[PDB]
Amino acid sequence: ISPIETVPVKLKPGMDGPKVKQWPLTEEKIKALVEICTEMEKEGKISKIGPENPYNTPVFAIKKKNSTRWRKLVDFRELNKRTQDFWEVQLGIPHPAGLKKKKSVTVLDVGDAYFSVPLDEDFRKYTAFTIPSIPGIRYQYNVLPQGWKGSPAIFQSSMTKILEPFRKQNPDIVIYQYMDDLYVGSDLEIGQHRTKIEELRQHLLRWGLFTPDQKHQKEPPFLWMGYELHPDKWTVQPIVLPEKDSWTVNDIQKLVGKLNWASQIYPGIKVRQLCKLLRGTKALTEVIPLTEEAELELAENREILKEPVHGVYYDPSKDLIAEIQKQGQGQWTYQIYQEPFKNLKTGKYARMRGAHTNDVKQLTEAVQKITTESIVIWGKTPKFKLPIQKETWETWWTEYWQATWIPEWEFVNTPPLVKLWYQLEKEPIVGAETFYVDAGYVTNRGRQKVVTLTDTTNQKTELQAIYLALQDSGLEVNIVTDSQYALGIIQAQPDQSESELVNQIIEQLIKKEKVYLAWVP
Amino acid sequence: IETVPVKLKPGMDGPKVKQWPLTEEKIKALVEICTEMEKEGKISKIGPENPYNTPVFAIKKKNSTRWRKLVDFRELNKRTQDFIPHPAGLKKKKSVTVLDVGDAYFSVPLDEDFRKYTAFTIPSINNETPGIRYQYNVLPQGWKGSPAIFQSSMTKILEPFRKQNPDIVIYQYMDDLYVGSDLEIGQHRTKIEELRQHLLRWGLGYELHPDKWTVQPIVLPEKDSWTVNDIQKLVGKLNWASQIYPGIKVRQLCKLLRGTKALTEVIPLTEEAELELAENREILKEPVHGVYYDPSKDLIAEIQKQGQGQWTYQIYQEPFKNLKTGKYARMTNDVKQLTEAVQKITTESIVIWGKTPKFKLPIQKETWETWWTEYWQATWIPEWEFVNTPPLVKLWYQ
Ligand SMILES: CCN1c2cc([N+](=O)[O-])ccc2N(C)C(=O)c2cccnc21
Repeated sequence: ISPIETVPVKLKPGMDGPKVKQWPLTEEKIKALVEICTEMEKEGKISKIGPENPYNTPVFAIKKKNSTRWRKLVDFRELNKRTQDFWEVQLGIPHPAGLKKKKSVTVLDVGDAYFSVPLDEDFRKYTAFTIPSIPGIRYQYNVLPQGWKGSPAIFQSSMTKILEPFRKQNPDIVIYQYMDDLYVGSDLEIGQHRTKIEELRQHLLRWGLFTPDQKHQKEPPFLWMGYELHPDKWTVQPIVLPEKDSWTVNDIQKLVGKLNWASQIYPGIKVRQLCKLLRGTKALTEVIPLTEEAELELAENREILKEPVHGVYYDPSKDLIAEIQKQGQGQWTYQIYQEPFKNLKTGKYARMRGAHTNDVKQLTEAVQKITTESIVIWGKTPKFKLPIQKETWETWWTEYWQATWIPEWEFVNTPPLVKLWYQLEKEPIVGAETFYVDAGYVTNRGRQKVVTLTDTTNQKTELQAIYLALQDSGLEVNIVTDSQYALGIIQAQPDQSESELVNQIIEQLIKKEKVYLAWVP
Repeated sequence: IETVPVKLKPGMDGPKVKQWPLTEEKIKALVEICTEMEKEGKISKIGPENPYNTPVFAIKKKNSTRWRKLVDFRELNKRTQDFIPHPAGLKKKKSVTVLDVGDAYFSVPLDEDFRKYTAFTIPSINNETPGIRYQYNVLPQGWKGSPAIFQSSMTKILEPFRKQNPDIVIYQYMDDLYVGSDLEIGQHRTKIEELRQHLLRWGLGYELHPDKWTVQPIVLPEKDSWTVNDIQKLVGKLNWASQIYPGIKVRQLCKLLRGTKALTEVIPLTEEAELELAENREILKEPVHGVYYDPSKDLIAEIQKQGQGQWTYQIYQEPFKNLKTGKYARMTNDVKQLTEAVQKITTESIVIWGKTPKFKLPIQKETWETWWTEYWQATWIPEWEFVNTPPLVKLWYQ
């Protein structure tokens, strides 16, 4: 129990409290439960209730994982169902890169402090339970019930209110909340740090929060959500690549996942070949033999993961610099650093938005993802360094129907540079043969070739015709068509696509001296 | 004083909108701003028992080193109960000026039982901090209920002026106050300044010229010699416009297109074709008759990027039945230009029909969501959806 302002809890509209019948238990268990329950009443955590209370919730005895002694548990599922929605917040994890370098960090196990935080007086009645007689004993909660809906949220807020004062008079410290842990950091000298920690430890104790003695406390580096947190550096926890002979489908997936996790700091991590192994997988238990390329990719990845790389923390004093590189068709590696080539984070981008695209547009999209990412982790946009020329950008920019914008960036000469492989003529070509395509074409010079497909779809036919036109024409061609679809696609100046046909057309376009696409009804 | 009771629409519940991430600078502003507001009893911090949420933003004032909080009460407004018509004369006025009277709402308290619905949150960087939660105690700026409730109070404040200067037209829309007149600019600005002092008497920038607003008609290429290609485009453009103006005929022109001629070949127009074109121009010379505004219908707005800082918009309710069409030039980058364009259009829709239009923006969401606040300066936020502009429609405008 703690002297904190109780948070008002209420049931969801028109609902009654839980009236779930306690499901009978063993006498031995009943004995155990009575012992734990009485212990709690003594501590004011729970108090007996009279027959006035009609609400009931199932309780049962379980033994702690690896040990021989009883543990009390209450299935608050139904009450949870009946409990009002709480602002449970976002399920967003704070990426390490946004943390600042601290000369000292200490983590405090704030697990049972939960029970210290009180429960709404008028709500307590709903948390009623009963330990049956082998003169019954009916109880109710006086604090936050473990496993209850509003426990986390209410606890978090209450915690913030308790810390707020301390934070105020100790702005040199940094207390960050996160579940049953309280991460505390500062640039204070070790000795003084231990003191602040004690000042905070007891600051909690004043409000009633039970905390761990510095002696029995966790030491750095902290294994926090896939990461490894040192006060001055971080990285992903020990990622070990299995040295198997036979690789299960499921295995390949697990592998790929791990690999991606590493990509956020380990540059050069590639999974393309591994992904390929999944094509046509009939069972999670099926075994797929690695291709020489996959062997190379796994080996190469394995090597990269053999030298404990470490990400830098954030320094509000230094600017965020983001750099982007084309790793492969559609794959773009990027890394955000503050000090010359010593990143806080790195990553890849492959998000293909649309069935047909071009590097420039894809680069743009990559830039946006990053910009978003930077604002999330650091609340500010990073100055970009891009493998594209202001000219190339401006060209595609001004001519594309969609509005777009790229935050402050500078060109960097680090091939491969992103470019535009072909540009359609703005006006018809004089002296160029004219192709009237609809599957066949007819030209002003009499030339006509018409054939019949076999699998094509209405829209596929239209492009086939333009492809034909391109295929039989000279370096400069005037192509007229009625398909706004094909037209639009080709007008989008795509350099890559999912449809082999489009890519072939793109190839042709790349080889032409001048191409002018025209549309008619 | 007396908190007029306000409820949500039957069955509907408070909003639970996700807060879009914000730049540190923006946050610090919202922190500062909300802080002074808390001190002043305007807003209060809320507990976790309030599961509601509405996004908040920090914009920049027009020519002033100050930020103005902007709460996106859109969803809430759409869930708030229903509750000044519209001076048709306003759109005819020579000069209108917009004032932000939003600050007035802060004198009136919001119905205690409704307050929890105005729950907003100052986001934290990298989800490190739970976030700052607040809820309004007074009538919130941007809420549709605020103007209605403050209507009585407002009207009282508006007549020593309205009846003392019947030559002035004052229309309220959300936190804004449209003041139009026909006094030569010199006098107009003075009358505006005076209204301000008059308002200050009770404890309470943008300038337009609606009379100069004109509808951009569909145009056709006027050229010396016509090529096969030109004629193709002429025909194609006409074929589109024929759906609006059915009196358009292409017949004679298509005749000139008979045969797989070279695209660059110059085709002389037969007199019948010349005349047909002549007629088509005349038909297009004015907006299609019958375009009548319907209050019970949503006002839709589509914009198209014409490049080099040029933009084309059309305000309509029923497809092709455009109530208005206009153009826009830079006054910059696509997003900025877009935001300015959007705002302008909205402002117009307000002056005209007294309503905000729903936009169909030619941009990516993540792009817009990220930069729109960087250039926004209005007190309201129009509804918007993101689409992919068909290459044809662009070629058919300007
Ligand atoms: C005390 C801050 N702390 C830290 C903060 C945090 N957060 O804000 O979400 C999450 C984890 C975390 N941990 C565990 C740290 O060890 C840490 C390391 C360096 C700086 N601040 C660190």
